[PDB]
Amino acid sequence: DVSFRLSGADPSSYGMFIKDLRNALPHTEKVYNIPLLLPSVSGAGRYLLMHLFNYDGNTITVAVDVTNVYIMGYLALTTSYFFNEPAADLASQYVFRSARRKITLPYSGNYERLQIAAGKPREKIPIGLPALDTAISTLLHYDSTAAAGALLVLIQTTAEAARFKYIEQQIQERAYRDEVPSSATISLENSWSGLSKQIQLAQGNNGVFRTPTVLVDSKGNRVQITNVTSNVVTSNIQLLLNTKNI
Ligand SMILES: *[C@@H]1O[C@H](CO)[C@@H](O)[C@H](O)[C@H]1NC(C)=O
Repeated sequence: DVSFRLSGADPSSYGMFIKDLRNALPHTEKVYNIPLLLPSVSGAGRYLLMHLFNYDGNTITVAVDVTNVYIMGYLALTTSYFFNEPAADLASQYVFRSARRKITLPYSGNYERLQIAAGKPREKIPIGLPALDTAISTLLHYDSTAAAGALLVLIQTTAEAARFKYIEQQIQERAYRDEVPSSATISLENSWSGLSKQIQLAQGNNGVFRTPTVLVDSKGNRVQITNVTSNVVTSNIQLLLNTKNI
C-alpha cells in the first residue's frame, strides 16, 4: 500500500507520496528508461491501495489498477464505492470485500462521464492539495454529483501526477492555493495513452514516433512531439501504458 496525509502536507511530503505511488506499480522492463506497466496482473495483485487522510485525519482507501493507474473504486468507513464499468465490477471481486455495503456509482471513471456528472469540465475545477483535502472529505459521505468533482480532483492529484513529472510539479505549486490545471496539464492527461504507444513504437523505429503527438506547452503554445529526444519523453513522462492495453 501507499499513504498520504494532508495534515502537515507540503511539496516535499506530496513528492514523497507520488514517488511511493510510482514505485508501487510493478514493471519488468523500461522503454527509453521509462517504466513500462505490465500487460496484465491476475487476482488481487492487480490492485494497489492508496490510504488518503484528510486534514482532520479521516481516511478513504482508493483502489488503483497497477497496469494502467486507473482508479477503480474506494472505501469510506464501511461503504465501498465503484465506478459503473466492467473493470471496476471485476475489482470489486478482490478489494473492500469486508465493506458492510457496496455502492456502484452512477457513472464510469472516464473524464467525459465524470465531467457530465459533475456539471463542469475539469478546465474549470481547481486542483491542488487543498482541493484534494476537500475531495477526500466529500467522498466520506455519499453524494454522487459532489463525488464526480471530487474524483476529477483525486484522479489528477494522484494518478496523473504519478504519470507526469510536470503534473506533480503543478500540484506542488498548488500546495497551499488551488488553481485550475494549466492547458498543458490537460493536454498531457489526454495524451498519456498516445504518448505511451508512440514511445513503445519508437523502439523499433530509431526513436521516431510512427505518429506525432500534439501537445500544449507551458506557455499555452501547441506543439508536435515526433521523437524520443523531446523533453516530454526524456524528463516528464514517468510511466508507460503497455501497448497491449491500447
Ligand atoms: C526530434 O525532436 C527534436 C526535438 O524536439 C526536433 O527538433 C527534431 O526536429 C526531431 N527530429 C526528428 C528526426 O524527428
